[PDB]
Amino acid sequence: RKSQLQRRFKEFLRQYRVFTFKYRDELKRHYNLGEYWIEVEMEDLASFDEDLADYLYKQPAEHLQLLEEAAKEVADEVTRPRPSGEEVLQDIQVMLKSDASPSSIRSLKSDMMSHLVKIPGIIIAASAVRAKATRISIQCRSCRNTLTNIAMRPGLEGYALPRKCPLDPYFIMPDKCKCVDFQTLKLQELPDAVPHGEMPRHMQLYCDRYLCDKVVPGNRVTIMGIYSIKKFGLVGVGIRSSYIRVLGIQVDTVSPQEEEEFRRLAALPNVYEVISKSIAPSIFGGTDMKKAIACLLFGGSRKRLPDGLTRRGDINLLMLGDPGTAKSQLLKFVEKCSPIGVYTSGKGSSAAGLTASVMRDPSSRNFIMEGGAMVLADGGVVCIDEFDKMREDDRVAIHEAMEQQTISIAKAGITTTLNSRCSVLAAANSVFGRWDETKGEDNIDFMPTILSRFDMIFIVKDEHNEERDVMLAKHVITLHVSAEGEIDLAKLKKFIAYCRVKCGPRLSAEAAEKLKNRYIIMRSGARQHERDSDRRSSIPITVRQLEAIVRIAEALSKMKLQPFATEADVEEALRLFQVSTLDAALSG
Amino acid sequence: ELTDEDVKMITSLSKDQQIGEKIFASIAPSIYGHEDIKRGLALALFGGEPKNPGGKHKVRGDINVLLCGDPGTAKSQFLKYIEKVSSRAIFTTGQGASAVGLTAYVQRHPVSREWTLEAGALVLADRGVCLIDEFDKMNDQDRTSIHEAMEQQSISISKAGIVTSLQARCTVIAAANPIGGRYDPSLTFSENVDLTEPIISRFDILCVVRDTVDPVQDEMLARFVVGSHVRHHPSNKGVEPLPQEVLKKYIIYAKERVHPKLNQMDQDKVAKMYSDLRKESMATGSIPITVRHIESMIRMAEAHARIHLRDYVIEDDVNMAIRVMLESFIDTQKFSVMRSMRKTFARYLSFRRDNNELLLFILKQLVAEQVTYQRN
DNA sequence: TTTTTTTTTTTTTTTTTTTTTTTTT
DNA sequence: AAAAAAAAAAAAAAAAAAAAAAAAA
Ligand SMILES: Nc1ncnc2c1ncn2[C@@H]1O[C@H](COP(=O)(O)OP(=O)(O)OP(=O)(O)O)[C@@H](O)[C@H]1O
Ligand SMILES: Nc1ncnc2c1ncn2[C@@H]1O[C@H](COP(=O)(O)OP(=O)(O)O)[C@@H](O)[C@H]1O
Ligand SMILES: [Mg+2]
Ligand SMILES: [Mg+2]
Ligand SMILES: [Zn+2]
Repeated sequence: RKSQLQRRFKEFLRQYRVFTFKYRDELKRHYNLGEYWIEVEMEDLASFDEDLADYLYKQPAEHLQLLEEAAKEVADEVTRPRPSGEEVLQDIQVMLKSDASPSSIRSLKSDMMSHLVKIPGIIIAASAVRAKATRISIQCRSCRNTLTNIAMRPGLEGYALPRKCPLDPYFIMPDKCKCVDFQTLKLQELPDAVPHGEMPRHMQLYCDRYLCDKVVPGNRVTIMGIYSIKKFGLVGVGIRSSYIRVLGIQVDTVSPQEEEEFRRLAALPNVYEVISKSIAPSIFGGTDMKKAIACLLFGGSRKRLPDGLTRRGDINLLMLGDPGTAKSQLLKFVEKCSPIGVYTSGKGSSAAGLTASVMRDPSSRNFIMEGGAMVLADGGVVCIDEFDKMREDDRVAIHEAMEQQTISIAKAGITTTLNSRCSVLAAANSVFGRWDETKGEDNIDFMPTILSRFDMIFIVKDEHNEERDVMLAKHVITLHVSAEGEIDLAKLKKFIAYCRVKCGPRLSAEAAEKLKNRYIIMRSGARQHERDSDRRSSIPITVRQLEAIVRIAEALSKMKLQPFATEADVEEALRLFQVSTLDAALSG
Repeated sequence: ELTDEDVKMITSLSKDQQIGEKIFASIAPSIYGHEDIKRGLALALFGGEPKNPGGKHKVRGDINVLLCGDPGTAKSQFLKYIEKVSSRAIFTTGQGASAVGLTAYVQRHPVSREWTLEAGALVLADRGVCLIDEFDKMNDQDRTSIHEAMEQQSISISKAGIVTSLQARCTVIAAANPIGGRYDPSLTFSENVDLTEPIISRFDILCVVRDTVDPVQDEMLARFVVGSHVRHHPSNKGVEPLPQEVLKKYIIYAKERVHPKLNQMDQDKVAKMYSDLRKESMATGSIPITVRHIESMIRMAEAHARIHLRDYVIEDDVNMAIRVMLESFIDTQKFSVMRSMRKTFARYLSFRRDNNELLLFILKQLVAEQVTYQRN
């Protein structure tokens, strides 16, 4: 009898071991945390009692109800003692997952209706969380009696009110009916699985209490659900639109041990060196550029003064060079390694603008914010290749954003200031294509204002060398043949995230003094050089460059988790800024 | 197309020792001449070997090809043949006259009335070939999308609410006409084509198709096309090319099974060649050679090895890849630099080029000079 | 009284025109 | 500085999916 099946589910939940009882303790912790849901591994259920799993696969509709009831009873048995005001037991949604490979959407024929089905896809739209009634109460209009606790079926299955206590005298009381979360999603077939000449198929997913908003459109998802049709008061004849009842969702693509690992990694005397050589090992040369990119990755510290003004702590880097150097490769690595990162071109990307835009839906009249690379990359890195080929609107937008960290947009509907706290890493080629010294300082068309934004500007050249060419060709061939001190991508990314979230340093008095004196000397030298050349170098030095040097020192000290930036790191930051002053001054 | 015992067939002629010439001659049999273009398209079809050392250096295994040429030279014919012969191959045009566009978007499909994510054409050819005709007549957004696909091998969509990144690992075979409708060798390639340098920098082979007046070739092509017209009338409806079905079976087997490894490449020869090319190109005011050229040579050597299913790139494969890469790079240069690099590297460019071909070319040049002197 | 066909309304999308904006001589 | 081409706004039309009311028997 169904009671026997529920009893067996209770035994499986209470006594499945692995020693430790996984599901009993999971119920304890979730109910104590208030989650009131669990994730049941299908294979464990099958192993403990294979008949239960087979029943689930053949008749999910009521067997999952039995499992949920059993889980509710077990949770009561494990967490019954509660303080007054919450002792009432809470139903438990039971999500189920399995390692079984998903079945292509094309195999969802009629026969699989009402069976548990696992399919892959890409969610292209998700509806807002809403209210569906699990328990409703109906009151007669004439006799004003009540029929409380009318069980409501899950899924897209409405309900018909009773006709006889007049006739059809009942109305629903909103204030007495219990409802839960609710959401509808559109799942498209993964483009890889779509046959060559063929449209992509679709399906409609229906979420539930805790499955709502577990995914957002664009996620690559694996869905385990109940293939079901709508049940709404009953040339195509007898066709009922079909949908999936979502039960398990898996979205495809820090432990204390790792925290201590990061702590010891930072404590290394040469942590800077190992990080420097651990970003683009495949790319040969450019040690200074790699050090600068590490500094950019770690970033400085954002400061908000008591007056409320904000000093950005994110470094902005620019790289002008011949089209031969591996700089787009460098940007690709940076976007692949930064915790939050996005690669894009000067003119945005493919159907993904650079800066955010705001438009009002003429029908729904909402304020839709189409996010560009900048807003999407908030708190991370935006790698802009071909940074010299922006569009005027985008040029102004980035002009504002790189300094203030905010994009201010005011449309016919509203004014607003989206927060884009992104570190910009820009790549570019000379105006002519190849850097020619004869027209030095004329190889850059950037207006002086923009060049002020970038903390550092690197200049790359390939004008002449034979030994370097031989070494480069042999190194590339060696890399293609093969295909220690290197922090792997995942470990490095997690270390970067931990350092950024945890440690924010500040300068020390002596460091500030040294940087002050050095900056004064740099300003004097730049002014004298500009006077001697009788022209303004299109690569100025401003107090913004002082902020850049301070930020680089802060990043160097943040690598080590040291709260204060010492004199040595300020000297190293000064050297890094000197490797760009080599373009500020030696260029002319 | 999942057959068995045809592995024997493919291997049976794989050991022919001249299969390279057969396959190079078995591409678009309805197009006369343009043997170098056919070789390049064969190498593109068989493809290279994608490799991502660690997980931070993504190197594409594709061989993108760009055929830039004055009109009336059967470039679109080559693109259509590739469409016909290669599985997962899609065709699109720079104009909007193509069924599917280059850029992704989301909308309700006009016939199905259902809201779907129309992925860009490049995505549809995720592991195949994307043929782009009128490559020099695209939109700004089309140019951005092709740039993104060629650079990062993926597309990022944030149109309605779909913040996603779906990968498009396509081989782009493009066709285009020079600025002004005629290719002028006195100007470098990058300046007589309506394409920015970054776009052209991502193509592994540049085929400069030129329509130069030549009585013998003109007569031969006239005979070819007129015979085609005769043979396809409604009433009547130096090796041997492989049949097209067997050619595509061979392509499938090679592209799916054999993965050549370059453990036998002569690093000495390649390094010396690269250094010499750098010195020569910089000695003149010419577009220089860069690392990506060595990358393309590696990919083409791997593809040529794949044609022969060697599983190990051999010296001759490397030499042939160098031949093709140097031919493209030289033809991209201006007129004077063309001869400069031809004479300076004639040894490399003459690999597997028998004496008869060079002698015929020189005799044709001399007789053309005589003709020009006569008729001026 | 009970069904049924209509009525609406409420969203959403699509197409034409106009207007506004961008690029070129 | 002014004209030509392109892009976007905006307004009107169509599909349509579903809930409620009036007329019919
Ligand atoms: N080498 C050739 N062999 C056979 N037929 C050829 C050859 N060159 C041109 N033709 C024929 O001449 C005609 C012109 O070729 P096609 O229409 O493909 O031009 P195209 O190179 O694509 O030009 P465009 O750049 O203007 O589109 C076609 O009918 C084609 O069959
Ligand atoms: N120093 C280097 N080390 C390793 N590979 C390099 C180096 N320089 C260039 N390359 C190779 O040359 C190719 C060109 O690099 P890329 O970043 O595309 O240039 P750009 O940024 O100008 O487009 C890349 O595929 C890269 O692998
Ligand atoms: Mg680049
Ligand atoms: Mg054509
Ligand atoms: Zn009643």
